[PDB]
Order: sequence, then structure tokens, then C-alpha cells
Amino acid sequence: SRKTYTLTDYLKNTYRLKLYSLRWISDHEYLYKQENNILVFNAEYGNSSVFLENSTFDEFGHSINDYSISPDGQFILLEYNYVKQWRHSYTASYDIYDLNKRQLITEERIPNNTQWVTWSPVGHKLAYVWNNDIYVKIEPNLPSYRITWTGKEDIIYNGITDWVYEEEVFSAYSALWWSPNGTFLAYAQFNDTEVPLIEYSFYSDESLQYPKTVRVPYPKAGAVNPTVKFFVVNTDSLSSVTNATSIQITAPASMLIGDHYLCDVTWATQERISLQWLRRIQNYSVMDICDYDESSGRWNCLVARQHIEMSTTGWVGRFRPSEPHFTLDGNSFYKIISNEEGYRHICYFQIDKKDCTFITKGTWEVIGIEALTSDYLYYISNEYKGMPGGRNLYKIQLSDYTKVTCLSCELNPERCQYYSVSFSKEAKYYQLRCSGPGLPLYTLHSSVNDKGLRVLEDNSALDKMLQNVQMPSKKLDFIILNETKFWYQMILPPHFDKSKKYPLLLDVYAGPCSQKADTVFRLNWATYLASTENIIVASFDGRGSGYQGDKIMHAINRRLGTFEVEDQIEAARQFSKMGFVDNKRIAIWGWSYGGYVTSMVLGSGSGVFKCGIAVAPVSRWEYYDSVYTERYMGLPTPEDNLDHYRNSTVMSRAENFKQVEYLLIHGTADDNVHFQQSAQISKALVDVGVDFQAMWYTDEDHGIASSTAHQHIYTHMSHFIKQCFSLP
Ligand SMILES: *[C@@H]1O[C@H](CO)[C@@H](O[C@@H]2O[C@H](CO)[C@@H](O)[C@H](O)[C@H]2NC(C)=O)[C@H](O)[C@H]1NC(C)=O
Ligand SMILES: *[C@@H]1O[C@H](CO)[C@@H](O[C@@H]2O[C@H](CO)[C@@H](O)[C@H](O)[C@H]2NC(C)=O)[C@H](O)[C@H]1NC(C)=O
Ligand SMILES: O=C([C@@H]1C[C@H](N2CCN(c3ncccn3)CC2)CN1)N1CCC(F)(F)C1
Ligand SMILES: *[C@@H]1O[C@H](CO)[C@@H](O)[C@H](O)[C@H]1NC(C)=O
Repeated sequence: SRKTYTLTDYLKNTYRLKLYSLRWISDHEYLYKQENNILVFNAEYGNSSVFLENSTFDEFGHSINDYSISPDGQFILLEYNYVKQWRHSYTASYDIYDLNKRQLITEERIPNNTQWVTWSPVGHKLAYVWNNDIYVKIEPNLPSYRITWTGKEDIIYNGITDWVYEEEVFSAYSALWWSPNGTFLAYAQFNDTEVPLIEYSFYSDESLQYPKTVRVPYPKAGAVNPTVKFFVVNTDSLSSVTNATSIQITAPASMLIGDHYLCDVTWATQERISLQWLRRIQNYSVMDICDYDESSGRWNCLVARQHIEMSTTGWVGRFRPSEPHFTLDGNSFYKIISNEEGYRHICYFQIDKKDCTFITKGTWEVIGIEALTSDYLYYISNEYKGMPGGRNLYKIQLSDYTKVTCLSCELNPERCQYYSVSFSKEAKYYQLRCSGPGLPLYTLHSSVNDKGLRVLEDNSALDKMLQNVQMPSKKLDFIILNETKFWYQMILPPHFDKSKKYPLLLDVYAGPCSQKADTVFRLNWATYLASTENIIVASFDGRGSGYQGDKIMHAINRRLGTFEVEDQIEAARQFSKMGFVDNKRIAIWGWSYGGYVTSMVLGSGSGVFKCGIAVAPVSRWEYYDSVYTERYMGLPTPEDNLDHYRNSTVMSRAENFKQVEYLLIHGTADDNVHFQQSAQISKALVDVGVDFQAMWYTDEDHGIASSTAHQHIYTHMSHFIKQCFSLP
């Protein structure tokens, strides 16, 4: 009974998930914005104060996008004039405020059109990047020191990533790393001199007479990559008239032999840096521990300490080699690594010793290492109840690896199966964050005697609202293929009736190490289709998917377009057998990798699906980026893997589309999956006499995220699906 979950409720966010976004500022305290105001909270006892009132800035002149307070409390960094760039990058204007004096510091100001700014870890030093160069202020009101002079637009980047490193290597614009002390400043420099440029039209506001041509350096499969060099600088010994001296750390000989990347940069102590490097053929990678030489002011990476990590059946790490977690003294670290049996588990490496020791073991995987103390290491894993799409905080006693204890598993079993965590420095307390299957739950806990301290947010409001609407439910089970277990989730219409046959939409991503089947609670498009339109929305993690070991993950190695397409079709074959699915009305849609998969499934000729939608699909792997594609496909050359590159295109299936109803959507300023890709789909479809539907979106990128265009696509897709199923 009641009204149902509508499209408008999704589009307009009629029902809102509250979060509790804190920021640990010490081992016992943490900032939280309680109604604009900024408060500090004491984790042990729970009291708080106002730290700063927004009324402070009422007459600042610009609206403030974000703020950053220094580690030592003395200053706050105000961010405004936010112009977004790519997924992680942006530009902005920065002012600084002295909290000890009720005033904005107004001289030697951070340049305008600054690309990035970071505090040091301790104190109030600043590093920022402007015009692709690094600058350093020992103090906020003093002049900065120029560190780099090499920086050129679109060509040489110091302290910031270029397009692929942001998107594919670091997941981050920044390429600076302060030492804990804040003494040394490490950075990386990228060279995109002969990296080819992707060009596209940006039409801009109606007022713009002549469209602009956006020109971004972007390596596609097999193309010329950027290069990299690594540098470290002693910010304590800088000078006014004399140029700062950057000391270059070089890659291992086994990297310089060809094209390589820098994938990880973790400082281990005040004078020891860990560097990780990765071959353009990404089955082999080398770590470097580099200690600073007190007297000769240099940095040495002894080859005997090099820790090689290598893959025999695929690529290294899930999306890249994992980060190392170092003990305070920095003579050893912990790391997620694939074991003898192909499952990712925590390993123990002592720095001058050969191999490593697995602490954890079993038919499940560690997702992440979350905290390390003298006594305990903390990690998330999907161990509990053998559910690959569940997540929980565990702690391993480092004196007895067989003493493992679930911290989050039995807290609230029915409501809570998907945890993430946020520890104070030194890990004296942590915030638990449950995402489902129930409404999200934010608690705080104490590590001494794993004590539950305080509920922070329980989403009780939302819970009351949602008791008032015909909400759908999620099934989360598995089916068998190849005598192997594969998990799926179905969102189910209210007042579900096994004795009736419902229409079925297949929500697909299926890119390598993905997982669309899980215990997480969402308010999304699928909620609407199920709630209001009474459509079963199904997701299925088959071959290539992630968090279930490497036998499954690497099945797709050098072979994208194969099994992970075939396994979606089988899942549908199975869902129709089930006697509550109208096999005449089975659709499929997906975004990005999802839409390359949708597209492939539609052009397979299986006859299972009536129709599908592909949004910003890939269509030819040679069109996508070098780092991601080559990780799974290798090089597109006759000596490497040219043939399956050319075999796994969407265009070469055009004819089969002649059997289905297809909707094709892409944005025109997609820097990431280029409109080129859809341009080629449509043309192949046209050259063969297939009618299909299409929709472009001016000036939208891969997220198609402007709110008008978000609302638009989901209306269009709703009409499309609704009428493909004959729904009113
Ligand atoms: C938590 O409560 C205690 C008790 O009021 C606060 O401790 C006081 O804090 C300030 C320093 O910031 C001092 O002026 C007092 O002398 C402190 N008293 C004691 C007994 O410690 C503390 O500030 C509160 N913490 C928060 C988050 O507001
Ligand atoms: C990473 O990938 C390359 C390409 O698959 C592997 O090199 C191949 O090795 C096998 C040996 O059994 C040969 O049959 C292929 O002809 C080789 N091809 C190339 C292009 O070298 C390599 O084995 C992988 N590296 C690791 C460390 O396992
Ligand atoms: O836009 C992208 C990629 C996807 C890729 N990310 C990497 C980080 N990811 C990730 N997932 C889980 C844990 C950590 N990282 C998900 C995929 C980065 N950019 N595409 C790759 C798949 C595509 F379909 F080809 C389009
Ligand atoms: C960038 O790389 C090119 C190689 O084509 C090189 O000639 C140029 O010197 C490099 N720029 C710098 C400053 O490293």
C-alpha cells in the first residue's frame, strides 16, 4: 500500500541518505560540519565545541567551495572559484585565514588559477602547483619558493598528473608527497611531448559564435605514452636567490629497459621512500625502498631490497599493484598480494629479507588494509559467510595470526553487511560505516576494548519516510556455471508474486574486477523501475568479476568481449527458466563498460533480449586509453594481441542488431570515452540497414552529470524501456 518510488523521487532526491562525514584531526578528535558551523568532537567522551562559524566569512565576496585547515590549527585554506576539469582535477582560487588573528592574510597570496594545494602533514607549510610548476611556502604570509622551472602547458607537468595518470594510475590530480616530518617534498614530473592529442568540439553557451576545439594529450592503445621522473627536495634548506635543488630518484634498470609507469609512492619513515614501478606490459612490477644519505644528500635504492611482484596468469594488482603499509620503524611492511591459490591476502615483508609471510589465508579475499598498530593490523574482507559482496572489519593479532576477530560482523547482522572504516591517527578510535542491506549506519568505536561508543547517524528520518512507500527488495543469491558459483542480485517489485511473470531489465557493468552483486542499499533508477513500473532489475557478476579470486578475475585476460559477455547471456537464460520472468520482455542496459557489454550482447544474435540501452559505450579497444586497455588486452600488434582487439569490436556485429531495439547515448565532450566510439557504432549500423534509436548530449562528459542532462537521459531511457515492455 501507499504511493510508489517514482522517477521524480530519484531525479529530485525526494528521499535523502544522510551521512556523517568527519575528518580525524588527531588520535581522539575529529572535525564535523554541523549546520554550516564547524565543530570539533572528542571521541572518548563525545563533547564538542564550535571551531569556526561560517558567519565569519559572510562578507568574503565569493561563495566558498571548500576549506582546508592546517595540521597545526593556525590557519585555514579557503577554496573558491572552483572550475572542474576531469574526474579528479580542477582549478580554483585560494585565500588563507589566520585563526589566531581574525583576519585573511592578504600578501604573497596563492596565485589565481592554481592547479593544486596541499598542507604539509605537520605544521603549516604549503605546496601548490601553478602553470604546471611547484612552489613552496614555508609560511602563508611569506613568498613561496620556486621548485620547478620545467613546466609547460599540455607538455610537462610537475607535481600534477596528465590525463592517463590522473584517470588510470593515481586516481588523483596530485603528484606530490610530503614526508611525515614535512621536511622533504617528493614529486613526479610527466612528459607528454609526443603523446598524441584527442581533439573534440566544445560548443559552450549559445552566445559562443564558433565552437571551441578541446585538445587533450591522451594515449590510446599502443600509442606513445607519457614518461616520468621522480624527485625529492629539502624544503628546510631552501633559499631566496639560489634555486632549490631537486634530487632525482631513478627507476630500476629492469624498468628503463622499456616503457614503464610509476604507480605507487609511499613514504615509510622520515628518510625512507617506497616507490613502485610497473612495466607497460603489466605482469611485472618492482618496488624500491630509497633511504636518504645523510652526508651526501642523495637517495639510494639498493637492488637487494627491491621487492618484485609479478603475475603469471594476468596483470598485477586489481587495478594496479597494492600500496604497502609500513610499521612505524619502517623496516617492514604489509601488502595485499595474490597467493599460491590466486586469492588476495595480507603478506608480511621484512625489508632486507627475501620473500614474505601470509598472515591471512582462505577462499576469500582481503579488500584493504585499514590500520596498523604495534599489536594489531586491521583489514576489510568479504570472508563473513562466504559472501563475496559483503564486507567487514577484522583484526589480526600479530603475535598469533590464528587469532583473528570480527569487529563488525555481529553488530547488526540483518541491517549491516557492508562496512567501511575510518580510524583516528594511531587508530585509537574508528568510525564504522554500514551501507546495507539496511539503511546506512554511522557509529564510533574505541580500539582498546573494541567498545561501541556512540551512534552518530542512524538515518531514522529516512526510515520513517520510507515506511510510507512501496519499496522494493533485493534478492542476493548465486547460480552455477562451469560447476562454479556466480552471484547475482535482483531488485524485486513490491508485493512480489512468484506466481506471476514480470518483465526483467539486466543492469550490466561486467568490466574486469567489477561487482554489481552486493549487500549495499541504494536509492536509484532500478528502485523506480521495480517500485513503480514493476520490473525485475537484475545484476550478475560472472567471469572476470572481482573479489572472488584470480581464477575468476583473470578468466578474461587478453580476451575482453568474450566470457563476461557470454556469462550475462547465460544469466538471462537462467532468469527466464525461473518461472516469474516473462521471457518475451527481457531488456539490458549499461554505462561505459556496461554499454560496451550491452552492445556486445545485443549484437551476439542470442535472441534472449528484446532491447537494450548503451550509454557512453566503448566500441573498439584501440580507441580507449593505453594504461587501462593494455592492462587486460596487451598491445594491438600482430606480435602481441592485434587479432582479438579487432575481433572484439561492436561495429563487427552491426547485422545482429537488426534483431533488437537499441538506444545509443553518448555525451559530446566525453574526454574519457570519446564520442568517436559511438560515432563508429552508429555508422556501422547505418552501413548495414539497421534502424536504432540515438541520443547525444551537448557538452556532457562521461558522467553525463549536469542535473538537467541527468534528469533528461533517465526520462528518455524510461520511455524507451517502458514502451519496449509495452508499459503505460
Ligand atoms: C571536552 O570537555 C572538556 C571539559 O570541558 C574540555 O577540556 C577543556 O578544554 C580546554 C582546552 O581546549 C581547556 O580550556 C580546559 O582547561 C579543558 N578542561 C579539561 C578538564 O580538560 C574539552 O575542550 C572538550 N573537548 C571538546 C571537543 O570540546
Ligand atoms: C606477461 O605477458 C606476456 C604476454 O602474454 C608474456 O609473454 C609470453 O610468455 C609465454 C611463455 O609461456 C609465451 O608463449 C608468449 O609468446 C610470450 N609472449 C610475449 C609477448 O612475450 C609473459 O609471460 C607475462 N609475464 C609474466 C611475468 O608472467
Ligand atoms: O573510465 C574508465 C576507467 C575505469 C577505471 N576505474 C579504475 C578504478 N576502479 C576501481 N574499482 C574498485 C577499486 C579501485 N578502483 C574502477 C574502474 C578508470 N577509468 N573506463 C574503463 C572501462 C571503460 F569501460 F573502458 C571506461
Ligand atoms: C620530453 O620528452 C621529449 C621526448 O620526445 C624530450 O625531447 C624533451 O626534452 C622532454 N622534455 C623534458 C624537459 O624532459
